Amino acid sequence: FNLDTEELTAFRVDSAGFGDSVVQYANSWVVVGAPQKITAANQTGGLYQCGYSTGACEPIGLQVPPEAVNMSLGLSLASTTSPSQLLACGPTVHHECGRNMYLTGLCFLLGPTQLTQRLPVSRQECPRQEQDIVFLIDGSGSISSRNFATMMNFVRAVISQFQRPSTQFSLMQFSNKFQTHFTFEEFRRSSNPLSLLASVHQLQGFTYTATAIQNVVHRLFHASYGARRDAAKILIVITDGKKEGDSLDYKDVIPMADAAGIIRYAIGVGLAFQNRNSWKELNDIASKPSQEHIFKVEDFDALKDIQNQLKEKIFAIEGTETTSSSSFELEMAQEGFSAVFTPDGPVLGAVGSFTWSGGAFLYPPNMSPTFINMSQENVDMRDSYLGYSTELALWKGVQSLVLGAPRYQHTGKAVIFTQVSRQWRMKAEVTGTQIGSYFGASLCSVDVDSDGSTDLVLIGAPHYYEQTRGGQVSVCPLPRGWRRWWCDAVLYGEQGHPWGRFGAALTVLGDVNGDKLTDVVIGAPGEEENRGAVYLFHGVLGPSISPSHSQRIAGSQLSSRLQYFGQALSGGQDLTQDGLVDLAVGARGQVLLLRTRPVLWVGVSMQFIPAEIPRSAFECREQVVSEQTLVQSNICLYIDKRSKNLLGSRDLQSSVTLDLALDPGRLSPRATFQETKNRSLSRVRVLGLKAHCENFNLLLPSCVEDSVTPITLRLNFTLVGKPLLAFRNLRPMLAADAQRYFTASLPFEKNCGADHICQDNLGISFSFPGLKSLLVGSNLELNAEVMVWNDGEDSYGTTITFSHPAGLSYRYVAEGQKQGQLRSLHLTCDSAPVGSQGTWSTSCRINHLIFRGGAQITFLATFDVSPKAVLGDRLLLTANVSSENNTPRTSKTTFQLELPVKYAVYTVVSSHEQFTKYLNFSESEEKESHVAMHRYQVNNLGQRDLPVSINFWVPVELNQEAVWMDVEVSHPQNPSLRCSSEKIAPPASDFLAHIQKNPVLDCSIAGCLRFRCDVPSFSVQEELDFTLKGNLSFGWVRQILQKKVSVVSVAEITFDTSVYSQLPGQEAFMRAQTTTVLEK
Amino acid sequence: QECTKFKVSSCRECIESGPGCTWCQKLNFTGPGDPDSIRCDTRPQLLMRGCAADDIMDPTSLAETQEDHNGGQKQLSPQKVTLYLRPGQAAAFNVTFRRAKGYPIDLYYLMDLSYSMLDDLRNVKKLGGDLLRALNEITESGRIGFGSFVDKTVLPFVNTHPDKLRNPCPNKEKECQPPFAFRHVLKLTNNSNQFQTEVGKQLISGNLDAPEGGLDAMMQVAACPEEIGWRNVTRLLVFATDDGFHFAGDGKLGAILTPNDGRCHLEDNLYKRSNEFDYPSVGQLAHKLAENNIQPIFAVTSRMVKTYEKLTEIIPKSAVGELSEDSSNVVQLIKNAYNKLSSRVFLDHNALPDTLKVTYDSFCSNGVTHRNQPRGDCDGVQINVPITFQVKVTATECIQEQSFVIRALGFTDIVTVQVLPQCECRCRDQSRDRSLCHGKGFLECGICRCDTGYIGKNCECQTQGRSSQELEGSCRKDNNSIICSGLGDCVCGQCLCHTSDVPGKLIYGQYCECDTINCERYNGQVCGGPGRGLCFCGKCRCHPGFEGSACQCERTTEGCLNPRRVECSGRGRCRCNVCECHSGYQLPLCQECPGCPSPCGKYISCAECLKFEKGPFGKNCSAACPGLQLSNNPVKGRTCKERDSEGCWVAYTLEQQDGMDRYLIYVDESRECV
Ligand SMILES: *[C@@H]1O[C@H](CO)[C@@H](O[C@@H]2O[C@H](CO)[C@@H](O[C@@H]3O[C@H](CO[C@H]4O[C@H](CO[C@H]5O[C@H](CO)[C@@H](O)[C@H](O)[C@@H]5O[C@H]5O[C@H](CO)[C@@H](O)[C@H](O)[C@@H]5O)[C@@H](O)[C@H](O[C@H]5O[C@H](CO)[C@@H](O)[C@H](O)[C@@H]5O)[C@@H]4O)[C@@H](O)[C@H](O[C@H]4O[C@H](CO)[C@@H](O)[C@H](O)[C@@H]4O[C@H]4O[C@H](CO[C@H]5O[C@H](CO)[C@@H](O)[C@H](O)[C@@H]5O)[C@@H](O)[C@H](O)[C@@H]4O)[C@@H]3O)[C@H](O)[C@H]2NC(C)=O)[C@H](O)[C@H]1NC(C)=O
Ligand SMILES: *[C@@H]1O[C@H](CO)[C@@H](O[C@@H]2O[C@H](CO)[C@@H](O[C@@H]3O[C@H](CO[C@H]4O[C@H](CO[C@H]5O[C@H](CO)[C@@H](O)[C@H](O)[C@@H]5O)[C@@H](O)[C@H](O)[C@@H]4O)[C@@H](O)[C@H](O)[C@@H]3O)[C@H](O)[C@H]2NC(C)=O)[C@H](O)[C@H]1NC(C)=O
Ligand SMILES: *[C@@H]1O[C@H](CO)[C@@H](O[C@@H]2O[C@H](CO)[C@@H](O[C@@H]3O[C@H](CO)[C@@H](O)[C@H](O)[C@@H]3O)[C@H](O)[C@H]2NC(C)=O)[C@H](O)[C@H]1NC(C)=O
Ligand SMILES: *[C@@H]1O[C@H](CO)[C@@H](O)[C@H](O)[C@H]1NC(C)=O
Ligand SMILES: *[C@@H]1O[C@H](CO)[C@@H](O)[C@H](O)[C@H]1NC(C)=O
Ligand SMILES: *[C@@H]1O[C@H](CO)[C@@H](O)[C@H](O)[C@H]1NC(C)=O
Ligand SMILES: *[C@@H]1O[C@H](CO)[C@@H](O)[C@H](O)[C@H]1NC(C)=O
Ligand SMILES: *[C@@H]1O[C@H](CO)[C@@H](O)[C@H](O)[C@H]1NC(C)=O
Ligand SMILES: [Ca+2]
Ligand SMILES: [Ca+2]
Ligand SMILES: [Ca+2]
Ligand SMILES: [Ca+2]
Ligand SMILES: [Mg+2]
Repeated sequence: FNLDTEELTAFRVDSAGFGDSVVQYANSWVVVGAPQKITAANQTGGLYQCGYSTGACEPIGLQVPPEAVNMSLGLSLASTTSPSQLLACGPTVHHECGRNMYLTGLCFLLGPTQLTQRLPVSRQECPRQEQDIVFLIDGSGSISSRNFATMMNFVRAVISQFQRPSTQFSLMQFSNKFQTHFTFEEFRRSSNPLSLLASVHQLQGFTYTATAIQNVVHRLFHASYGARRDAAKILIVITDGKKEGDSLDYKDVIPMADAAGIIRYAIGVGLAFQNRNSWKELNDIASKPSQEHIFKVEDFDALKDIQNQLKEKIFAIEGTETTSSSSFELEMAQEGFSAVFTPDGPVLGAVGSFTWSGGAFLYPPNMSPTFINMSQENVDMRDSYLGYSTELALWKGVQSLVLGAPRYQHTGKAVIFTQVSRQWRMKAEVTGTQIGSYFGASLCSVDVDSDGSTDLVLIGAPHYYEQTRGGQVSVCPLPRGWRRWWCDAVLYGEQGHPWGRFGAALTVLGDVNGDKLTDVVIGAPGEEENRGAVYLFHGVLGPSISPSHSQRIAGSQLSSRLQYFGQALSGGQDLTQDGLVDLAVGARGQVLLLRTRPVLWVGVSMQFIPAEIPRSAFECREQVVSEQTLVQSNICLYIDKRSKNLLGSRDLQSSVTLDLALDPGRLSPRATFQETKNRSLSRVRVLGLKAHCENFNLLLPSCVEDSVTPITLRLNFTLVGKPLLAFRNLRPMLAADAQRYFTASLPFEKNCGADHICQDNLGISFSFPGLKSLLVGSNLELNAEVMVWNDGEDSYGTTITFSHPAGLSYRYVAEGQKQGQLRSLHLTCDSAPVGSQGTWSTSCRINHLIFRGGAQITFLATFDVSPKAVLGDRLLLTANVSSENNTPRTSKTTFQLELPVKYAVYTVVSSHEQFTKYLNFSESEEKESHVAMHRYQVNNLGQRDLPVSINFWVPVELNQEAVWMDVEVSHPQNPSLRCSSEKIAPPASDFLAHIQKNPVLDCSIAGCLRFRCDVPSFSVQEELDFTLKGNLSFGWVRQILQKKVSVVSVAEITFDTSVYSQLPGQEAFMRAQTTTVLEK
Repeated sequence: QECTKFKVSSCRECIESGPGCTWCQKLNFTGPGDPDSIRCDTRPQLLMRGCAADDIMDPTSLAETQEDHNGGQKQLSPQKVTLYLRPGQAAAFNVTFRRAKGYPIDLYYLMDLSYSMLDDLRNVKKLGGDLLRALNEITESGRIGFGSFVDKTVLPFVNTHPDKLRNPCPNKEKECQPPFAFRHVLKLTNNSNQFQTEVGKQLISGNLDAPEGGLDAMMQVAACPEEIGWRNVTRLLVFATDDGFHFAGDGKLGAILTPNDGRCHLEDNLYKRSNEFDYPSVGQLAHKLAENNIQPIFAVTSRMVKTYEKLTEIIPKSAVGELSEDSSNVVQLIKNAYNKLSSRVFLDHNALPDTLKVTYDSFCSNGVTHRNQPRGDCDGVQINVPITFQVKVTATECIQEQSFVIRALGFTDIVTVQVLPQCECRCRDQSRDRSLCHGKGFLECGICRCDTGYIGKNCECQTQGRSSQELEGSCRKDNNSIICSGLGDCVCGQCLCHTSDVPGKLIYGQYCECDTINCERYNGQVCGGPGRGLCFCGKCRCHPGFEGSACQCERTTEGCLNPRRVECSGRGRCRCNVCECHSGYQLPLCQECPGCPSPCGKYISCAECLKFEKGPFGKNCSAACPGLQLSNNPVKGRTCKERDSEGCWVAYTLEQQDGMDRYLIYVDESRECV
């Protein structure tokens, strides 16, 4: 609520795209991208460096490399703090590979203590394509040697167009024999390959075309002859006539050429190929489609005409086996599309990589970059954009990357990766819901309590469609442990804006009001015809975020010239150097700084001298208003408990205006102020840290109609400390969720009788109906049934107060629908921290009613128990009862009740999949024993670092025969070698019959080994892996006279059940089971 | 039935206290010790107390059906409904829909013209005869238009190097044209010769980024009746492709952030500005096609159908069908489109302001018992078959007069509905009897209404004056209560509750016993805040769409339901847009129990049952594996691998869907033995 829309700074700069992206840099500058600015010939992208003191912006003088062409820099921005670093990107770097154009990505990495780096260091080299091409030469005698020479010069003609080393050739001549004139290996090594074409002479002879082809496929395209492993394989056959005398059919040989993946081109020379049958033979020589692969040549003259276009045809190379698809890799990743620093090093977003599946690059400190993405196993990730959005999640130590995929199956998805061993893997994933919702468009990690660890991540979807409002943000708790990631809460914008783009931009503004909880900003630049608006949200206690905004600043409210306000957000830094965080917001043509205002927390102390109005004063003496009685009100104001953001000057002095009001909102003001004739008094006083306390004198008349309703004094107050000494600082303000109206009661003494003394006697006593043990986090409400009774005076303003520790406090409950003899009663309560170390007092007035001196009343009081309430192992709460007439005596009515306290945990253990199920043997080798392994998997899913003890049961001896043998517990990772073993004699039973029905061997019949491995501190989210290993003997099976026996071990998690109790229901999950099968 | 008093100083304020609150006007019904509030109660209570029935004012909500003249059709009625709507009292009227009359029809074909569509292009070039032949079996004189799409022409969507921009199709060919977003092939017309003249005429083209920029097309389609023209009559579109589609947020890849204008910026019948605007959002066109009343048909490859299937819930007026790589059934497809497109009847409404709510019953003529859903929706409704949409209108406030339209989706028929508030009941006035209230006020339906300085059942007293002790035996609830309960300086046997000038603090009641604050709190607000509900005398009365002791929850269950539309898988149940998932099944929708003993080992027999037809469950199969369906294709779930009846490692994927012990299996046809 404290974002200041009055005293802002606005940087409007007419460079194309100025403000489409912006980040806070180095606690000094707001750095603005302008992706479409024309800085030079065919160069786009402009960067600006604005400062608050100046109020104007300067362009950043980068030496920008020519190899990258219209990157459009500024489109992507990022910044960090460890030392100050700016990372700028234009990920539309145009890159020409002759005929084709690509978008590689180039980022700059700047710093005030360093010189500018460039990521990736290498400029992206063109793909190239390794091709291996064999010419097959008909050398038969039907070809004139003047024609043969024309054809061979056509061969050098063609080879001259194929630049090696991407292209290699090999040559064979054929007829009635076959002549390898050079291998691929030889073509590569020569400094003038063409010289080998010269050293060749015609064979003459018959025509064995098919044999020559079979000869090529199994020889020239083998790696022994220099053929390259992964290379496009092409065979060019040139001939002047049919195969004739060929002992092999094309039908016989062709399959190996296709089986290996070799393109078959046919060049037929002469009118011998004009007719039906010769066309069909060319078809068998060439590959289908036969038009693409056959070319009819008139003499040996037209040969040179097709040359260039046959060139063109072979250059048109592509995979054809799976419908000539458009399957890519790292050509158009647009690396650096989404940028996000980490402690390991920068991370750049790969989007179009691997046919727009995506990923991202980590750049460790001055060493080999690594590429995060899902494996090629996950087919469905094509065309997703995984890496469009990238953000860092950080728990106590290990880093994690979240990446957003606008298009995952047209809906959206975001995926958490972490590091298994040294290798990145998917930790967990979560999807969008509405198709075209564009889930994953935005990413922001939120540390709600500022413990240094990301508590949850916000995920945008700014074109989400509902009839009235456009966008949303998913509030997703971090899973920890390899478990399903889920999302808790959906946010929305002020509706009436179906395409407002809510969830476009995000940013953590930090702690803004002083409450130790995090506040975040959300962009909706499409609202109000794309005028734009910004939302401010507060982080709830615990891991979640408020279902409602606490401030919505539409740029339309800010200015008549604002479009796309909130397109970009970067919050978190003291750019103005005035002590508080600032918010940087981009809009179409300008970037704005918004400031938080200080949020002061005022303490209010109210008391009267004396406690009550004695009849001595209230009584009449026949003269109206004679000898008015003097009573003092003493109020203290202090400003404390939430200084937090501030200290010293400005935290101190702050002037405040006071308004006192005697008997307010009533017709008959029964007191007045001595300082001024009137029920009301106002004055201007000075607060600093320790309170300001003041006596105010009340004149109450002699004759006063109402001596029952206590006289009430109320406190309206407002800050008027306009000139505070430092920073020319903003208007300090008061928490708008806090209260500004405060009351105090001046009761009267009451006539219990003209000849009666008045002693009030009240007693109180409460219980907790139905309650068994108390479990923090399972039991969230505490239901107190308070009985209170009157054995004395009639009680006016009956007031019950409770003593309870900070972790719980009273929640008003309503009951209704005729039900019960129960608490239908109206009343008023107040909780307030009191004392030295951690307790509170909740104080409750029965109003409307006079608690009569012989009746009792029982009523209900419910206390919300924080699931993270720190109570100790015992909870004690107390109860005081009194009237408005203030307990004039000694022994206290206090009733108190103290309980044992248990805390919730969530522990699970499971059978692992890597177990030797079904061992075997058969008739013969019973003496043989075989290595058997069972494995169990345990995980602390709860909230508390509790110690545990892991227990295992393993059949070792059945009726004297070894079953398992030499079992040990292997605990590899975190090898606290403590395990303990105890042999256990088995429940004496009729084991033939017992195994007969349900042939399973477990500890019910088997002498067992029990393993106890004590975990001294099974901290949350920790995983442990335990394995049971030992040779399973076969010899005992004959004892039981069955063929199909199985063998089972059990695991059970134990802990101190007096201190901790596992969450209800989900309690079976700490006892698990794994089975191996024996078969004769 | 039910009446809780808010401040009751007149007939109107009695009415604003709720639907069941009625007001007795009988003079001196007020007992000398029974003050004015008692006149506001349920009608049975006022009658039991002796109030004449004709003196009980009870404005009731009603609907007035003013049907629009004569001539035309008997398809949608009534055409004008005027509402006299009382807060909290539902005004329900009945809408009859009986489409029988056929109407003309315009069909506009949208052609993916990429390298993958040549086998479709040659075929559809020659079909214009069959198309008119099939249309005119049902409608009279159908019409045919044509446009085509590839993608945005800038990198990264199609290659922009001059040689490739020249021949974008594979180098293997000419007979291709430079890449384009949306080209316009002239107008819908009455000639399949004209169809041939211009449709056979133009060339196929090509793309780089696999998804199709066809949403730029449909936005330009719905924006250029000046350049295309549609008849108001049925307006159909056929989106046809082998590929997927681009949408909003993708244009950032080409450094073009500005979202779609929606304005025809057309030059020479081609989308020229397309590289300067992002793709429209999915909902952006669901809305724009609804504005101009267009039903898209999705003529896509079998491998895109599931994703186009999902587009019928964002735009209800659309149809989805699978068809061949040939386009060899686009006739049968469009026959099926119209058949089940016209089999749906949808009834929705204009933008209701927050003050109002409209809900629907929907009686399907084929026996579907259905009531209480915020959508008029029935299926399979034939020809000339009347169905029923009961329109229930309920308002919160004493609203301003206001008009809105309820419309059938797919048509330009309009039912104009007008809303009048029913707040001020009818009474006499200050011209009748200025003697009672002593000339310091006037009279309305019984009780005197007093001037600003006067009070009392007959305005006799004045605000600057006394009280009375024996009257203060009535000016308090009972012997053991406080006079006015505190919070009131008592006058003349009635209480005058105090002023607390703080937000939303009123003290009210016959004895100032109630307030607008001291109710249950949700989020950090009184009754969850003013949006979610209101606070009256210790209890929350929640607004439409909310319920709970503090308006804690939303009436909506859509939050507990999965895409299959079942609450909390089949493993939990629904409480406030939240599932409570039994055992280890996890949030949100209770699908997955990432922790349960994975059930592979007990489905050995079942897997080899169903693929390999062997194992112990031969002849036993179906009954012995009842929760399991077998899938032709790989499934998503749990990897299993284990030894069958003979010792072969059968590998299969086991995917639990909605229910207890209910699965899909993909079995690898390969065994693995030794
Ligand atoms: C997330 O990111 C990951 C990783 O970044 C992506 O996963 C990767 O996908 C890429 C897909 O393109 C893969 O790149 C291809 O790699 C081929 C060779 O792969 C590389 O690795 C070689 C060895 O790796 C395997 O083996 C090691 C052990 O040695 C093992 O540790 C690995 O895990 C890996 O294991 C494989 O096998 C197992 C089981 O078999 C399987 O589970 C795995 O998934 C793996 O498949 C290594 O030797 C290579 O290095 C050299 O070789 C290159 C050859 O071109 C050379 O250029 C390099 O300079 C280097 O010297 C290589 O690093 C490679 O063949 C592919 O090449 C095709 O595509 C390129 C373009 O990328 C084209 O230009 C080529 O022309 C070629 O296409 C042509 O040929 C094919 C057919 O290939 C011939 O063989 C047939 C017989 O098999 C013949 O009949 C036929 O006629 C052909 O002659 C045609 O189909 C084409 O149409 C065309 O004609 C390509 O570069 C990469 O390996 C893989 N990574 C891993 C770990 O698997 C994910 O995709 C990404 N996520 C998403 C969602 O996208
Ligand atoms: C990187 O950033 C640079 C910034 O400088 C970009 O440079 C701009 O690039 C564009 C091209 O993408 C230039 O576009 C221009 O084309 C304008 C009109 O286009 C129309 O005219 C063409 C004309 O060609 C035919 O007609 C003439 C008639 O004289 C004949 O000579 C020709 O042979 C053709 O028959 C048509 O072909 C076309 O279809 C359109 O109708 C024109 O106004 C411009 O002068 C220029 O030609 C733009 O001007 C460039 N600006 C600058 C300052 O360089 C560059 O594009 C970016 N990178 C990439 C890869 O594009
Ligand atoms: C139980 O209820 C009783 C009755 O209201 C509470 O007693 C009150 O306790 C407060 C302190 O919380 C006393 O205020 C004190 O005033 C003296 C005046 O000199 C001052 O020196 C102290 O520092 C303190 O401010 C108050 O006088 C006292 N009133 C009565 C009638 O006993 C009691 O506090 C409740 N229980 C607990 C645990 O506080
Ligand atoms: C620079 O821009 C011109 C167009 O003005 C373009 O022809 C040229 O290819 C661009 N860059 C290079 C490296 O040639
Ligand atoms: C012994 O175990 C092997 C696997 O290691 C299994 O294939 C075989 O079936 C077992 N023996 C017999 C006789 O089945
Ligand atoms: C234990 O088992 C392993 C492998 O199963 C085998 O090599 C070894 O000989 C066995 N030892 C005994 C004592 O049975
Ligand atoms: C048809 O509807 C259009 C709006 O798309 C409108 O311009 C036209 O007036 C309507 N037809 C007639 C005959 O008025
Ligand atoms: C068929 O299944 C039943 C239990 O479902 C089992 O008792 C019976 O043995 C099975 N039959 C065969 C031939 O395996
Ligand atoms: Ca935290
Ligand atoms: Ca805060
Ligand atoms: Ca600042
Ligand atoms: Ca096709
Ligand atoms: Mg020859």
